[PDB]
Amino acid sequence: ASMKRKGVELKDIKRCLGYHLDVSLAFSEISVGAEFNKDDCVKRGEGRAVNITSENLIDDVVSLIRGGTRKYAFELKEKLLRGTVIDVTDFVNWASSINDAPVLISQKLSPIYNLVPVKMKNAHLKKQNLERAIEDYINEFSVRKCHTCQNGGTVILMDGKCLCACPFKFEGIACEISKQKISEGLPALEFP
Amino acid sequence: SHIDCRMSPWSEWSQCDPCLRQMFRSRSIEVFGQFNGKRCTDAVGDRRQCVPTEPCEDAEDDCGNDFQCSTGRCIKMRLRCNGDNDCGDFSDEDDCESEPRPPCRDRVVEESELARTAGYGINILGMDPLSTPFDNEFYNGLCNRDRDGNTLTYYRRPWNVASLIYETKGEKNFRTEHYEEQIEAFKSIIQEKTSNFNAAISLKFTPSLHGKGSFRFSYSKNETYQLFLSYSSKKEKMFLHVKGEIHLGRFVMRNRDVVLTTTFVDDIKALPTTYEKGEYFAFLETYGTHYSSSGSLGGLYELIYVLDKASMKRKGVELKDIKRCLGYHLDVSLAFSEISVGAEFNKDDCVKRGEGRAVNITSENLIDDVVSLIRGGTRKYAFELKEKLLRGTVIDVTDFVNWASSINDAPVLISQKLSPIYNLVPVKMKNAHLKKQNLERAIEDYINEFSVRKCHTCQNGGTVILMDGKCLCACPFKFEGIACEISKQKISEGLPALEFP
Ligand SMILES: *[C@@H]1O[C@H](CO)[C@@H](O[C@@H]2O[C@H](CO)[C@@H](O)[C@H](O)[C@H]2NC(C)=O)[C@H](O)[C@H]1NC(C)=O
Ligand SMILES: *[C@@H]1O[C@H](CO)[C@@H](O[C@@H]2O[C@H](CO)[C@@H](O)[C@H](O)[C@H]2NC(C)=O)[C@H](O)[C@H]1NC(C)=O
Ligand SMILES: *[C@@H]1O[C@H](CO)[C@@H](O)[C@H](O)[C@H]1NC(C)=O
Ligand SMILES: *[C@@H]1O[C@H](CO)[C@@H](O)[C@H](O)[C@H]1NC(C)=O
Repeated sequence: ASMKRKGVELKDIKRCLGYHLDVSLAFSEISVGAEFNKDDCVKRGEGRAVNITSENLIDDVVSLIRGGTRKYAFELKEKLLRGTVIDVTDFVNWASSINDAPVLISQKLSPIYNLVPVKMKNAHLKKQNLERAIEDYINEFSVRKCHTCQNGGTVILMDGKCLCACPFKFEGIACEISKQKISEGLPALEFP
Repeated sequence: SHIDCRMSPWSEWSQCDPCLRQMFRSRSIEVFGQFNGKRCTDAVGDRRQCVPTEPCEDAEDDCGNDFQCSTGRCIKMRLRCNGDNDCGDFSDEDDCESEPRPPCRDRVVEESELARTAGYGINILGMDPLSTPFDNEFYNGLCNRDRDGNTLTYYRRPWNVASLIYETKGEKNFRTEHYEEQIEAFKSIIQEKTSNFNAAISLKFTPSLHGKGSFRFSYSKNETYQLFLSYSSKKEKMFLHVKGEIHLGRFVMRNRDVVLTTTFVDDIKALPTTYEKGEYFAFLETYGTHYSSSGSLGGLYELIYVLDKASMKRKGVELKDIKRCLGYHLDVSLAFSEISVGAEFNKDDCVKRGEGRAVNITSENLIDDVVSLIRGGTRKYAFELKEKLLRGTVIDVTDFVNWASSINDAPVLISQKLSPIYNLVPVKMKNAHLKKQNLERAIEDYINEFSVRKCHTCQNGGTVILMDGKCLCACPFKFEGIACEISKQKISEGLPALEFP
């Protein structure tokens, strides 16, 4: 983001006045003269300039990886992040490493109370009891019951701490302070 | 301010405990001291020997069920000579008349340096978690397989630990931003004035008689004024924070039906029941305030640094010039028949004025703050990552694998689910219930007794901390140190006075 604003003002005024008075009177042997001249000029000047530039930049990078042995996994991570040169053997090493140690990708889900063994002591009543328990668990505490953050900050819940992820252009906790304050300008005369 | 510690409110002597043989002279903490004055770490509590007067008939029987151990615990159903280590190395295996029947035939390696030590006593007002307040080696019956992990190896899960996962979760974030501010102002003012005057009059008379006279007068004046003013200021700010964690494993301690260690059991057995805050405050610092219901082995690292820029420029120029001049001419000539009279008077006077003023003042301010931290793994591979991360700009591929292996060798807590201690006390004990509510009141009085809430507030919004009595306040970046009194930003001083010598 960038912003540029320019304003220039110039003012000049000149005003002048001119006056001439001449009177001459003549007797037979009498002579009278008079000469009055007036001159006055006035000049005015004013100048104004405004030059204000503003620029804003925002960058966010995130990345993650998982699976395989610790040696071959992070060897791919170091060369992937701003490496720009991917190898042919490192991917085969990563494949062998993840063959040695895989991890979950996609998971189809199923409730636990359907897994309880049948024809047990009190299987059925315990089944519906654990169903009510899991319902009360999933509807008891979550982001739904916590408080909403500011500026549309996505609220998370990490073991009691009900923090909210604030957007990029905004500052941290509680999303209160903006972090973008319109530049302040004071054209006042310096005191000392 | 040399703030002293008003920290001696004394209480009355309570009744002597006959079984414990201790007295309860009580006390309380009131004032810490926010400034560099007298530090006061005086602990609350006092003990005294007392002659017991009650017969102390209350005692803990040996569970009336089965073979008593050498420390106070009991076999439930199968804690006999079956390779089940509960009390000591050979304490439970003291005498074995039957054959040493192994509990499990498969080869399962013991939990080496892993979450086996799952007990943690983190202090919400203190620091990093504590050690295990309970025994975590005891197991009840048939081995529960833990067929998971990086390599092909089988670990054991104790009966006290309800669950343990080997999920190698890992995430990290990045962020950055930019702020920009600029202002400029130009001003120019000019004035011009000119004044001129004329005055000429002549008089002559001739009707011998003759007369002649002439007056002349002039005037000159101009005053030019000039003004110039300029203003400029620029500001820039950059703030960003990043963090990453390498999760190793997660465990969830079983809440109830929990076995305890001999030392903690002995401490709970030798424990008062008349609300002895003095001994309870010691027990709290000894075994933490509340234990961990679930932890997260691994390690995290994060680096932050901050940038701030400020600039100011002010310019003012003034020029003043004035010229004024005067002119006068007088000439009179008189003529007789043979008589001649003359007169000539001339006057000239000019005046000039000059003045100049200039103002040129530049100011610039910069603020930078950088912080970073790391933990976990062996000391060799951990700080080898730290040196190359800090301003290295070239991350290796092998160093991260070395860090992964190092943190696999030695992990550390990342996320910790919390649980109060008074829920961990064993049930059906001597005075378990009353001791339970007593320790609950004790932990409540601990968490509400001394904290930043009771200390004094700092200045300029300085975040106040408490590090073992010293109630210091973290002052902002643009401000100076302790007590946040001196600003550290003083408006530049300017003196245009004439030099004395
Ligand atoms: C406002 O004034 C600044 C003065 O820095 C202008 O930036 C350029 O500055 C250089 C050197 O100072 C001059 O040689 C250029 O002529 C200036 N550019 C222009 C277009 O005059 C800036 O461009 C001006 N305008 C704004 C909106 O900031
Ligand atoms: C005030 O005066 C200083 C004088 O240093 C100005 O800085 C520049 O200085 C160099 C060498 O001294 C001159 O050649 C430049 O002409 C000066 N700049 C300008 C714009 O005249 C400074 O810029 C002046 N103004 C302020 C606000 O400090
Ligand atoms: C006198 O008159 C002339 C001509 O009008 C003018 O230019 C001048 O300013 C006047 N004043 C003087 C010479 O002081
Ligand atoms: C005003 O007088 C000053 C003094 O020398 C001169 O430099 C300037 O040119 C004069 N201005 C006008 C408009 O006559």
